[PDB]
Amino acid sequence: TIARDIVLQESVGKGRFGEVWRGKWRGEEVAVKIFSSREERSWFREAEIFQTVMLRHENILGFIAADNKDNGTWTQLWLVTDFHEHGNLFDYLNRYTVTVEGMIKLALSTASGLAHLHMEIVGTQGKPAIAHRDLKSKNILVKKNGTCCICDFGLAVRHDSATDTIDIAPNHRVGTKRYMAPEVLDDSINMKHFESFKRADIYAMGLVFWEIARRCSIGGIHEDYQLPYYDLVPSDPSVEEMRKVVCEQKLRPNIPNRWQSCEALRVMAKIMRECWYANGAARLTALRIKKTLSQLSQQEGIKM
Repeated sequence: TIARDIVLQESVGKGRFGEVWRGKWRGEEVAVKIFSSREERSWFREAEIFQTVMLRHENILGFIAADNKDNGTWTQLWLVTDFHEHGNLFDYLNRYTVTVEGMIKLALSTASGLAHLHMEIVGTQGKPAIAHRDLKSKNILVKKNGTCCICDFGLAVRHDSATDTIDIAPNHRVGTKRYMAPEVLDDSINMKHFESFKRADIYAMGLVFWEIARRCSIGGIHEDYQLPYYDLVPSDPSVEEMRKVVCEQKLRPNIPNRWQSCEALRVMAKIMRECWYANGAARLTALRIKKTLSQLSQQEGIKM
């Protein structure tokens, strides 16, 4: 219970569901996602995902509390989290270029958060695997230390490895069309196999890594900010437009020939290709991507 101890400052955005405000909790800046009684289901689902035992991780948005005022107003349901002044990765990459170190910090942090989300921990204080289903640069926040954290669990799915039960709402195609994996675009995805969701998140993470790498400046040389497929689909692409490029034409975002000249960009490009296979079962796992980027950061003396 926390809502009565928070002063709402200003609205900062609107999620898939709910409105996000910057607030102050006993002087500390917090983010508050507010929902009306009408979106009780989306509030309830996100609060449930956040309350998962052992989910806390520096690269997953820090949950503080969920509250219900039972007042019948637009401030009835609360989800209170940490506040990150920079906002999202999309805005960050539009404003700034990054150094090789900065790129590795953004990529490794995203992979670390997704590996934690995907990881099944067996025990008493155990953890079920979770898939995001809408990973994109607009759903990643940039912290003051230059690392990322994943947010917006409104479409997330939880697995029960014992009874094969998938906690899913809705049990159909969701997400941002631009970032949908080929198997999602062509309806071949096996919705009863939890691994399918993890594989689709990996494909989307590969597209986010391409967005970051384009902004990696070495001696002032870098690319302008673009969304994946900016050159191949119109703004707000339909499922048909995406299917033609991704499934039929087998196209992926172009990897600049100049990324082969830098070891960090070579490692990033190899990870992207191995996230992008049409065969989802051949893609890398988030844990393996995390450890590849961790080894590179360790050897190069990059500390997080």
